[PDB]
Amino acid sequence: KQIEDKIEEILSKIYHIENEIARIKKLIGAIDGRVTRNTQSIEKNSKAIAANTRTLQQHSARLDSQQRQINENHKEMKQIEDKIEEILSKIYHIENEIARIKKLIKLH
Amino acid sequence: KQIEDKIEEILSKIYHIENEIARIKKLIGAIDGRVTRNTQSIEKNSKAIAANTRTLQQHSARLDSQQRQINENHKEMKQIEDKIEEILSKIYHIENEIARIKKLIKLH
Amino acid sequence: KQIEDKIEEILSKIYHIENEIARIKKLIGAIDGRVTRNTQSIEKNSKAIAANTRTLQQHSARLDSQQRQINENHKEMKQIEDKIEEILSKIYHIENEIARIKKLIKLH
Ligand SMILES: [Cl-]
Ligand SMILES: [Cl-]
Ligand SMILES: [Cl-]
Ligand SMILES: [Cl-]
Repeated sequence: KQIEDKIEEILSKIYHIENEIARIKKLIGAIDGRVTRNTQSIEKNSKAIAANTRTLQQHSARLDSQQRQINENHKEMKQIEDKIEEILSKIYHIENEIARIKKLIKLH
Repeated sequence: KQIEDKIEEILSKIYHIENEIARIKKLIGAIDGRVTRNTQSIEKNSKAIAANTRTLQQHSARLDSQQRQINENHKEMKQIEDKIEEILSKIYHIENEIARIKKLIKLH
Repeated sequence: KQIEDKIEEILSKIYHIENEIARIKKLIGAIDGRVTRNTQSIEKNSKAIAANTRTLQQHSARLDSQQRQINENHKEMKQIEDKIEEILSKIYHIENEIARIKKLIKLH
């Protein structure tokens, strides 16, 4: 009698337990799949970041080259300018020579 | 009798349950370690992305500067060209003066 | 008697089991929250990487344009230089004409 009441109490507990276990298992299966998906996406990200770092490095290399190019062009300009000064000097000298020639002719 | 048969049925259930519980615990321990690893890798990624964003910002700053440099060089050129025009003008004027001088000498 | 001893053994097992189940449930709840947080951070990362890739693409476009600009400026310079040569030639020719004029005047 009293033993049968105890056994009833025990059978119900076990029922409720088995049910918990099933639901726990479902929950765990769900999380497993979520985690794998996350582990997959992280790999994707890392791939995309390594890709980008390389592009950054290439761009850096291109910025350097360009800066050097610009410097050389800035210099070439200065050489050109220095050359123009010399030309202007010659031209003023020539203007003067022409004037002086004109004066000799005018006197004679 | 019948009670002993019930108790047998109960003991087996419990056995099978305890086994489930152990295997569930293993599964959960595994996922925990996977998750920590993922949480670690994500931090790595974020660090690498913040690193890259900064490089991007620095490059942007360098592109601006370079563009400004190029503009100034494009301008300096235009100044140089305008100066050359003036030189060519003077040179044609001089050529003309020389010709006219030659004519005076030829007449006399 | 012996049955009551068995039932005692069974009741304790169930107690210990229920406790395991609770603690398992807590553990699982914890991991769930960790995973969601990770899934959230990964999305953040992906957003930040797509953002950066676009910036990289824009920078590439700007490096191309700048390189083309620099090339044109390097060319314009060469045109300018070729023009200067011609000017210097004219100037030497003029110097010579002036000298020869001077000689005619000196003779007469
Ligand atoms: Cl995760
Ligand atoms: Cl990530
Ligand atoms: Cl330039
Ligand atoms: Cl990135």
